[PDB]
Amino acid sequence: LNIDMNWLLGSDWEIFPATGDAYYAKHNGQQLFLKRNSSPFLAVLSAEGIVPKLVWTKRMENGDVITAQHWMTGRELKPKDMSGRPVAELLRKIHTSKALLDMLKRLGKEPLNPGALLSQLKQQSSPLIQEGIKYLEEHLHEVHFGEKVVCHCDVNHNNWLLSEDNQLYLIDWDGAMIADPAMDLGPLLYHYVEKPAWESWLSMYGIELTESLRLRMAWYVLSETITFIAWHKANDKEFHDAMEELHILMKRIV
Ligand SMILES: Nc1ncnc2c1ncn2[C@@H]1O[C@H](COP(=O)(O)OP(=O)(O)NP(=O)(O)O)[C@@H](O)[C@H]1O
Repeated sequence: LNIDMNWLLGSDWEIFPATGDAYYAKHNGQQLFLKRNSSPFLAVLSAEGIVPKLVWTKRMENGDVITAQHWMTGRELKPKDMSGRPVAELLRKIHTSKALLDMLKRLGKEPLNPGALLSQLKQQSSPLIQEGIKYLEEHLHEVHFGEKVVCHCDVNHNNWLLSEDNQLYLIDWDGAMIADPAMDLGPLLYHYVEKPAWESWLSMYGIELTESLRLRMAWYVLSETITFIAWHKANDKEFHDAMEELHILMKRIV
């Protein structure tokens, strides 16, 4: 059976799908990671060293942007790995990159405000859910922050890559939003770092564990958990497991 993949280059290259439009490509000992219609964001991710660096780009006759990247050799990070200095430093580099911020803006991205976000929580809802949305409305007064930055928004450990060359990368940048840094820092510390270590983690990151941070973080991790159960209402398997994860999260925040 033919594989619908003849937009290409060189017949001496193995090509097969590998998230998104991801195909690998092999010839001699050179592997590439190829993507169809990637965002102009990718150029800045490569220049900043966040993802494996670009190798070439070709604009198709239709106008498809085909990009080749170094194919990284290594492994995903395990949850045990998420407390290392390198994870905190790379996340700090994303959160302070004015060049990444500049691209997202040029691409027409809304600064993401907890106001409009809490409104989007339209869920249909168990009793624990009702008390959850209470906590979010009765703390909106304290979840403000003026300096919005690039956030990746799915900082799950499987999106972190580690190379045999001692390079660390963070990938999958479709949910990139302009938002409060807490929107990433919260889910990361809550899920993978024991709270006696939070202040030392944030010191590697380069941020003091202030009291607006404790509230902002708890707000968005709770907000994240509720918007995830919401999603499984369209499925019915991980919906009954998220609730148990929300139950524990609720206990930690009074
Ligand atoms: N430039 C890249 N962008 C995104 N993901 C990449 C990139 N390069 C590699 N990957 C991912 O990294 C993994 C490939 O690393 P690799 O070490 O070859 O895989 P492995 O399963 O750990 N070992 P192997 O089974 O022998 O191929 C896959 O998850 C790829 O999707």
